[PDB]
Amino acid sequence: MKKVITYGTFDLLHWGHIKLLERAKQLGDYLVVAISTDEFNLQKQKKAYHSYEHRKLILETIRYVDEVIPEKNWEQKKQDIIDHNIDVFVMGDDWEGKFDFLKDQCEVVYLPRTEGISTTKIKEEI
Amino acid sequence: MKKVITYGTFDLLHWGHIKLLERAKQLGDYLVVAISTDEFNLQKQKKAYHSYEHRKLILETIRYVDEVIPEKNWEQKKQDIIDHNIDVFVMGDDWEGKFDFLKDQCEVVYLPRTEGISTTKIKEEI
Ligand SMILES: Nc1ccn([C@@H]2O[C@H](COP(=O)(O)OP(=O)(O)OP(=O)(O)O)[C@@H](O)[C@H]2O)c(=O)n1
Ligand SMILES: Nc1ccn([C@@H]2O[C@H](COP(=O)(O)OP(=O)(O)OP(=O)(O)O)[C@@H](O)[C@H]2O)c(=O)n1
Repeated sequence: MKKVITYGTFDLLHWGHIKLLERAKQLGDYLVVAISTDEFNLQKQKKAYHSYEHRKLILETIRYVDEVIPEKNWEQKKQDIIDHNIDVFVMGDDWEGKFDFLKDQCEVVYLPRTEGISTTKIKEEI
Repeated sequence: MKKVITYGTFDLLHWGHIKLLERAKQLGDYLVVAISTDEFNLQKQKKAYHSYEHRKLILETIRYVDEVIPEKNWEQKKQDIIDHNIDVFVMGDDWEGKFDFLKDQCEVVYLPRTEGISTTKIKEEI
């Protein structure tokens, strides 16, 4: 079984998020999404409209998502790859090159973001 | 096959929408969701943040949803029930009694809304 992992907040779920999940899932057989907890968001001074419990709840109903785990800090990535036996690590290309140190443990793939949509723009346009 | 139908806008998808979809699906084997088109929304003077195409796209990825059709006007309900061979019609209880005339064609069920969450509150709190 080829396991894939990706990290993010997924606060006001939009089509850009969906396209990412779609493409990440097609890189394996099982997709795990690690999402920022509310404590971690506070550390990043990036408050999410929806709580961790609600963001997880909604993510768990998306066809592409197999499992959702909490992202509590910046450092947990290497152990997650080990703990969950991850074969593919996927991130948006705005992180291009940042996680190349994980390549000795799994395949690292940077997918281009979907243009014209993001959670802050939604908030700014409201 | 017991088919279910429900109508709505499903603009900024939240846990209240998810719980409705979950409960509606458990009333049958197949769930069809009719969502307001942007033209109908203009007619209702209730503009959605996300377009019809993006609202449909996101709804189609929810595990509970089997099919998504366009809701173009207020009068289409009886023909939809005929056209899609609907057995169960589900609406929020805030519509309790408004569609009781469809009872000679199928079962009509009003489910209680989820408290503390709605698309306007999200918009108001942003
Ligand atoms: N238009 C977009 C928006 C997000 N993503 C991807 O979604 C994943 C995580 O989602 P998130 O960061 O929560 O969405 P954003 O809209 O980028 O959130 P924000 O605008 O608040 O930074 C990232 O891999 C990001 O590249 C994407 O591919 N295309
Ligand atoms: N907290 C909520 C919000 C919506 N719904 C149900 O979702 C369906 C349609 O969703 P929608 O009306 O688009 O969501 P709202 O949050 O009610 O959007 P708005 O505040 O603009 O009316 C309705 O049958 C409604 O009862 C619900 O059960 N609980």
